[PDB]
Amino acid sequence: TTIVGVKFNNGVVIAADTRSTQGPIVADKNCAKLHRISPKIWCAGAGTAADTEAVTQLIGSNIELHSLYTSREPRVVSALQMLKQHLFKYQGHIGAYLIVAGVDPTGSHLFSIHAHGSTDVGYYLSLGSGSLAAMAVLESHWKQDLTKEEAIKLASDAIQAGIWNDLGSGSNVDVCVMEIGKDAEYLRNYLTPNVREEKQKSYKFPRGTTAVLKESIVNICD
Amino acid sequence: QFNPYGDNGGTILGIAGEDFAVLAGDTRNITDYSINSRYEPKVFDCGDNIVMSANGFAADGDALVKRFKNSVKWYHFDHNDKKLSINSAARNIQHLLYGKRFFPYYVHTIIAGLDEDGKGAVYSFDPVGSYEREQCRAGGAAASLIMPFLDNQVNFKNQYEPGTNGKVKKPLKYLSVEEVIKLVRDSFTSATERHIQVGDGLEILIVTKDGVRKEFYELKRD
Amino acid sequence: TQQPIVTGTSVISMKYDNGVIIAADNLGSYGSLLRFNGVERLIPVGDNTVVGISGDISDMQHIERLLKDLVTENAYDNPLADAEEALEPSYIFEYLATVMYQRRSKMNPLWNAIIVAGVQSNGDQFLRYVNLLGVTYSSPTLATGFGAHMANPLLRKVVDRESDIPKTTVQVAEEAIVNAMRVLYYRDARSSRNFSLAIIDKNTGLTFKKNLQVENMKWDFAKDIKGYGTQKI
Amino acid sequence: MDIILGIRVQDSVILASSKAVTRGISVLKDSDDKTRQLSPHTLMSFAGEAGDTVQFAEYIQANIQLYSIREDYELSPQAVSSFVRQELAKSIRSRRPYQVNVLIGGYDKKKNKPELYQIDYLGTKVELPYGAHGYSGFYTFSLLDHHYRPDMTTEEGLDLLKLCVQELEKRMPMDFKGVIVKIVDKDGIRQVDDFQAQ
Amino acid sequence: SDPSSINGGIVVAMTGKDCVAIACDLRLGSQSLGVSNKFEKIFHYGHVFLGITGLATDVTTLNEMFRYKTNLYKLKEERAIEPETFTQLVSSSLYERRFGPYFVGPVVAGINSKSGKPFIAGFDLIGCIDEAKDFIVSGTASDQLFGMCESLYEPNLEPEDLFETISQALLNAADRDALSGWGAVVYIIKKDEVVKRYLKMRQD
Amino acid sequence: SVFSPDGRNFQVEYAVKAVENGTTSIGIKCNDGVVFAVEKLITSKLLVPQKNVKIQVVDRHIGCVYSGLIPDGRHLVNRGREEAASFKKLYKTPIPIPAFADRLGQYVQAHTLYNSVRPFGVSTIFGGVDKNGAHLYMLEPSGSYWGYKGAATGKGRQSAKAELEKLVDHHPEGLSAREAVKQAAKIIYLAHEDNKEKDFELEISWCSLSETNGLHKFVKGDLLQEAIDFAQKEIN
Amino acid sequence: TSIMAVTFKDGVILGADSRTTTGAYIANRVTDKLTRVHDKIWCCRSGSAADTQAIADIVQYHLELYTSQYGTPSTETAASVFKELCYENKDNLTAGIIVAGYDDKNKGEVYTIPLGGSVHKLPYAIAGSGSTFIYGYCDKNFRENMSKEETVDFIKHSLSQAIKWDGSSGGVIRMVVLTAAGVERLIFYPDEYEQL
Amino acid sequence: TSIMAVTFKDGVILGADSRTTTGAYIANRVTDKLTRVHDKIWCCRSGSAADTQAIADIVQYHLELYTSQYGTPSTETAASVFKELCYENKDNLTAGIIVAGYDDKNKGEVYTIPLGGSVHKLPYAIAGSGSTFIYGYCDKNFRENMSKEETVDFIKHSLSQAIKWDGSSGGVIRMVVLTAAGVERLIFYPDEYEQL
Amino acid sequence: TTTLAFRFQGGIIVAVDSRATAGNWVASQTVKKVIEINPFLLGTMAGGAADCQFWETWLGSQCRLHELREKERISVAAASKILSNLVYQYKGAGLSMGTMICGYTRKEGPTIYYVDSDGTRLKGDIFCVGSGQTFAYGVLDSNYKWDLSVEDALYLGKRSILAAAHRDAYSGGSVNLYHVTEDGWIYHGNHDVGELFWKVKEEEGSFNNVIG
Ligand SMILES: Cc1ccc(CNC(=O)[C@H](CCc2ccccc2)NC(=O)[C@H](Cc2nc(C(C)(C)C)no2)NC(=O)c2cc(C)on2)cc1
Ligand SMILES: [Mg+2]
Ligand SMILES: [Mg+2]
Repeated sequence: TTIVGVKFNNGVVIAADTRSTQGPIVADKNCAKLHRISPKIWCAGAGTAADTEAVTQLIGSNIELHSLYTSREPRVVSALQMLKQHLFKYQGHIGAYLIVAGVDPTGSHLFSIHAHGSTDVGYYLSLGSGSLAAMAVLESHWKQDLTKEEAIKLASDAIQAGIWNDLGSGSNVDVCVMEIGKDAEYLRNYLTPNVREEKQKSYKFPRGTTAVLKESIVNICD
Repeated sequence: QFNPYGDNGGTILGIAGEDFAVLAGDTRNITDYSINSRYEPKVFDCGDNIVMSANGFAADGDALVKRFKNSVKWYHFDHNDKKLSINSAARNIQHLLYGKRFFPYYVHTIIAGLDEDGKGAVYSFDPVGSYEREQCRAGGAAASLIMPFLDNQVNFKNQYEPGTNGKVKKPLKYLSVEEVIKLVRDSFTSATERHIQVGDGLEILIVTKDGVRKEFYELKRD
Repeated sequence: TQQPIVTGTSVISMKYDNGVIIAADNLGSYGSLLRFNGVERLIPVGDNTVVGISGDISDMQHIERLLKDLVTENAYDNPLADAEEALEPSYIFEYLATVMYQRRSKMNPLWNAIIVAGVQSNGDQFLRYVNLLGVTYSSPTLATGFGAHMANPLLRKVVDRESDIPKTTVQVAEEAIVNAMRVLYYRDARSSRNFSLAIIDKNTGLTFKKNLQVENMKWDFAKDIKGYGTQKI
Repeated sequence: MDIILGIRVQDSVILASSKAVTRGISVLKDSDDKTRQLSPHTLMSFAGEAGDTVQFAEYIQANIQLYSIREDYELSPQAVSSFVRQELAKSIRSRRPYQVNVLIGGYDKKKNKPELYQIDYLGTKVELPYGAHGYSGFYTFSLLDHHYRPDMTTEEGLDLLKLCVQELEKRMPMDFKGVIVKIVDKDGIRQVDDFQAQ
Repeated sequence: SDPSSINGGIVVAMTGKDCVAIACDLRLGSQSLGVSNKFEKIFHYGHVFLGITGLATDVTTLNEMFRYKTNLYKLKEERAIEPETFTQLVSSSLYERRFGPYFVGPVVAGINSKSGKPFIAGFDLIGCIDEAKDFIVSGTASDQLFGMCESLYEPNLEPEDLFETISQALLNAADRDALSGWGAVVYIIKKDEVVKRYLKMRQD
Repeated sequence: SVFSPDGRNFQVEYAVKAVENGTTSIGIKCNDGVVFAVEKLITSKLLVPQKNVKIQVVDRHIGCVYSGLIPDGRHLVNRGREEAASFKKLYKTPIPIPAFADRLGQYVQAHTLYNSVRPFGVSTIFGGVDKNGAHLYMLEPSGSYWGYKGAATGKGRQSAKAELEKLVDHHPEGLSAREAVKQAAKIIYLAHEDNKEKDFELEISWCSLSETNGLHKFVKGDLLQEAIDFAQKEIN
Repeated sequence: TSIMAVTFKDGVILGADSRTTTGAYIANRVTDKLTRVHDKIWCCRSGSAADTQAIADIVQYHLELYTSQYGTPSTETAASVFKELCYENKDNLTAGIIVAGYDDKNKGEVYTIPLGGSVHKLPYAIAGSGSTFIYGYCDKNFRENMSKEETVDFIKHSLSQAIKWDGSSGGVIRMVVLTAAGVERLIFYPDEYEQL
Repeated sequence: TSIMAVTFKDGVILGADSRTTTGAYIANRVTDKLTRVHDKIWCCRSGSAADTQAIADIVQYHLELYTSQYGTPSTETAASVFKELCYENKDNLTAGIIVAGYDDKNKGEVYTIPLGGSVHKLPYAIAGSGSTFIYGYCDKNFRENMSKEETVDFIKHSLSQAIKWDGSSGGVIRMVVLTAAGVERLIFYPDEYEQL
Repeated sequence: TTTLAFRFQGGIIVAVDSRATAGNWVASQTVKKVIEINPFLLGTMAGGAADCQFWETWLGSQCRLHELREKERISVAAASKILSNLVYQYKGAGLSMGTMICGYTRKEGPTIYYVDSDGTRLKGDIFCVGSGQTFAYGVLDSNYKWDLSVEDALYLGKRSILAAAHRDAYSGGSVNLYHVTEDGWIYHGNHDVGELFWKVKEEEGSFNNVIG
């Protein structure tokens, strides 16, 4: 997994690769790692995948109820505080590592959260096994006052460093752009540079190839 | 890791006569190779003509004696000032110890008094409540040095009438209090010569129908 | 179940004809780092009791709080709080002993060794020890830590048994204690030059001395010592 | 390892269970019944950890008898075995699991089929023509794979077991002191109390 | 002795043109000892199919739990649970036992009765959803299953062809695993009809 | 938990009657402390003099005296003491007097909220010196409290209040602790006018920055006699 | 981590580096270890980032509740709240906190709460892995009643030595000035302090 | 143990404290830690006393032999013999040695041989448990080409700080001055250096 | 410890040793390992001295309570099952006991149950329990006939304990003998091994492994 976040002058962008693994095996060649906490607060996770998922949904749920109760747009610092308090309570056993990013009525926000419940704020961040390959690109290219286009390019390049150079990462690049102006735009499979090449042969079997012992029709209804 | 137990040495001895009992102990209290005190008593009058010692881990010993003294006090309250008989005390001490079967008092406990018939009585308990009435008993660091002497000199074991060839055991007799004190003082001078945790002083408590009398003797301070 | 972190070293004490002396250095070690140098480990309770404490300093500070409000509590609805119903050394000790033993029995010790030094209102000297296991004992002299191994032998040369106590004057006893504190500074790697000493006298009451120093030290012989065996220069 | 065997023939179910109780270096008993009647047409056999074994069987027995008396009706073998399975599957995740393996042999009167259920301490249930728990299975499964026929009579089933026991006496390390044999058919439960020297 | 290995077994599910397939082996073992030849690992709750590998006691328990929940779902919602929604029920049910999980690898297969589109999904033992549309594998021969599938599979297969592919994938993976085999059943699933075939395979 | 139709709480109102029925007690603020005083009815010649102490200390710096049901008063002080301990434990510093007032406030007030609890039948006069001055407070059975220059409660409250009002008007510059002690003795003597079927013992306590270092102490011996004498003087 | 707090003539200054590491990897090079728990009460954090952040959040809350009810808290009171949390939960915390606050009555104050949960009031204090390398330097150079610019220099010099020798320390030097005049943030960069 | 060696204008000085401990017990308060392996080649030892004495004894043997055959060995040669012994037996040695010497050609030289058995040529070197506290002070106060009296001052000050903070260090400060003039033994008692 | 109980023609024989140890330390030679529960019920003790003494003394309390509740002596089956159920509650906490509950009732006749801290409960004719059990079994099993005269069964039990006292380091002291009939238990005395060995050797001509 490679996840990055990059703040630009009018907002924040998050990107992630689309490979999920089970030890050395690739389970899903195009999973979605970018989660929604609320319409304009988005999340990217690494570590235990069920943990990042569940924790994202629990806090997304509570954030919605909070939003309705207060008649206000949800704030990123609220997702942050709720996430870190939950994670801390569990002393690291919920192995969720997240880059949380969003826009709210106070502006644009970028944080990271570790499984034990510690948070950090930054202009650019990365997590997951591709973390170091991505950081190397970010430390080489990040500058202050990036435009929207530049931030997407930078975030996408950093995910690429992960795809190519980290074995835990591969396939495609998902992006989400959150600007202070409009709606959050989710660019699923923003890049697809890893298309499986055409197979050398079809492995379609002639019918009757498999031997059958018995056969019956199965009933659904009642 | 915290070890809740310690070992403060010491050595206790109980002998029962026809119409008296003695419970003796040394006054030395130790930790590893240090002397904490040369005079810290560990044989106590508990009221109702019962003396008690709980040798081993002194913290546990003190808690137990405290609890038994209290048990005697409430016996008086709950049961119209009735005298607590030695067998009844013994059974009560079993329950005190067994209440801590899964976090025991590390003590060898001995009690002495007179039974309902006015006979000398000695009972002894293992760390978890197992008990038995006996004629005599040594406890603590040097019990293994002393018990065999008492078997020999108090119960006349392995002794035979000269000239019977080994066919007729020396008959078992009751000892006088003078005779018993001679044995106690000798047991303790022996134990002091050979066990590093025994020394400094010997405090003997004697129980008769006239109450509880106390004697003290200097022991070797090395 | 825990481990001491910031620590204090030995506390030493003995009783003389009219009272009791207790002393402890002003250091709080952090393993081998001699970290904090302004630490009072003698705690006066009223003016007839000093509680000397070694071991974990966080736990020492908790015991302080416990003693202070033990004095508060004793004053509640107590018109004789500064007279016949004043706190006694024996009361203060029995309270601490109880706490210590309950804490070890819950497998959560106060990581300390404590000496309670004072004078009872009937005039009797009080000197008693309790520690993290709830083990208690009394003796004409008492000392914790390295004090147990080095100070006790020195102080017992002044008071060997009970009968030596009427023969021992405050001057003699304060001398023995101040000397043992020098020895402890010579051989205890966790000791400090600065210490505090308190006397509880049945006539004079509580004298509390701060900022004492180990003085008159022998080091001059050092210069002649070279090498570790064969070396001559 | 105690021996717990079950064979389902055409009209009945037969259970054979080892008679030995061994603690340490001693055989304490050579005539143990490792069986509890659950209802007039349902029988359970058990092996495993020392005390757990009887405490569980008798708790299962109490529950089934209760149900019978409450409903004036006998539960089916399929139902009883589901009760037992769920009980074990609960136990496996509790503070101290029951370490007991069972065979449930019953005759379903509604269906008129005999039934054999094998359940281990984890709560793994399966219906089988023949079954076993412990090491003994390592010999009997293959033996029965060869000699068993689905339409055997009760007298034929008893000859199949005789092979099984004789094989276990040739090759098992420990003296299990022979087996008690019991049959569950349409007429209920009876004991072939003469299997040893026969 | 690792719970996911005590009993053995495999499940695979594939999507084709207007159809889905779900297949499993029949082995129930206790380590080396083969114990049962008839232990099916695929269940259905309406038109929705669930395959479960792993500790066989948890397999049974989960079936009995999803039958319970989908029965109560049906009574309150007055319609049968759908594949997408069942998936979410599976996922959150497993995550509920986060610190004492069921040792299982469940697989969901079925066709949406309203949109008509084929649906498959898998999960790890704490309910993380694997959302592949091509194929999903699970059990002690997963590695082997992954290799068979990635090689054999192609999109838009016809029911009759899909049968062949999923069967070959399962059979050949089963035979390179010590703990799987002993029989196999394949369900071919269309919006209107479901055929269940038992396969002839090596009995070793 | 019952409002009467006029918006009052009739159970609190009856509690007040019980207070009005009690011995009279007062507090006077001075320029660097507070003095407290109470009337102790001598039921019998058999009462041991100086031995049935009504005034109670909270922590080391807070005085409490009350009129009404004496057990109700003691319950309140016990709670005040825990509330003091709890504050010191957490925040180190001893509890400021306004803070201690709200602690009793809320607790007393809580006993007016539920139908299964009765309100307290005492009014309590309490105070002391904290980090920024002396503070005097009186708390009624409803949980209502305010700060006071002078305060009185009990059977002779009206006559005592009038005397207090006179002092406030004739000492805008402030009174001294030493003086307030004598004045409190006078006021209790004047207040005994409305309860004179029994003989009485006087009890006074004070907390002064310069006379006690800001700790609560009882007035005994020499100073207590000087106060009795001064009060005996302005009645003959 | 290298953290310090120094009392001086006009108040107190808190200083820290900006490096957080997991193992040998610098997870964050621009961390802010200077933590506001009240207007003029700040702290420095060392040990577990999770434990120290959780703790500072609870104390911030406790002091906000305090203010509403009792007015502004003293620095001692703030230290006491840290101690209660750190001592009462010592089996499960790895927290080393330095508390420093300005007050009108008591002026500048510094409290240190090391691992056990004990409290120490000090003229200045140092902590974090990087502090071992500056004990000698700091003890030789600290004087009471220094001027503002002198204390900035003392912290600047001390921390640059700590940064130079500790791998866990590094980055920029952040300071927070706490006096009657208000609250001031100072930052110092490698090019500035490496020269010293 | 606190030990150091400093090169200056005229030669090199070696300094050490005199404390040896087993646990918290001071086995020896007046140890001589400065060890001669040739007229004007000396070393400071840290780590296992057994290991470093046995090593020193072997090096002195090799340099006596060297001198009979080939004349006076350079400080570099001394250092190499130490390294050889320390590197080749790294599995059964806990030895930290500082080598210091003076000849007429290369003047004053210092080599440090830490736990691995690597060699490092340095203008000055510190070692021992107490050295950790003076890294910042030393880096800040060292200059090249210092006079004799200035160098004795630097070592005296440094080792007092190290002694102040490290409980394993203490006692007297010993020094050895190595120049063309010859060899000078120095001692400084606690009453002098504490007052600094 | 060695304890045994066997059923026969004339009732039940119960015999036990009287030694307590801690490691290799012989703690006592005069311990009572049989508990008299009522005139028709006996319990024997092997394993942890406290565990056995405590819970069997308790067993007596629970049996007396049954008498008052149901106006009837408790059955051996139900007395054993109280002990057995209690001990099962504690399984895993490390209790150590192996015991026999022996007695007569009109409904059951003479009965023996073996109960241990694993929760095992067995009805049977012959049990030996303790570190010395195998030594006892060997003598007992090879001389046991159902038809033994009371006199001979008494001796057999006694002799089997002697056997185990001799060979087992953790057995010895004396033998305590009981006989249980319809009329209840009868105590057949204490027998010091010190004396008994020599007497038996000379009179039986056995123990030829032994010098002198
Ligand atoms: C009434 C009665 C007495 C004696 C027996 C025979 N058992 C025994 O003699 C057993 C054998 C060892 C054992 C085996 C299995 C589990 C635990 C212990 N011994 C026992 O229980 C001893 C008795 C004893 N201990 C001691 C001293 C004071 C430790 C020297 N003196 O006598 N206590 C223990 O082993 C014991 C140890 C602790 C801790 O708590 N109890 C049976 C029945
Ligand atoms: Mg095979
Ligand atoms: Mg030192």
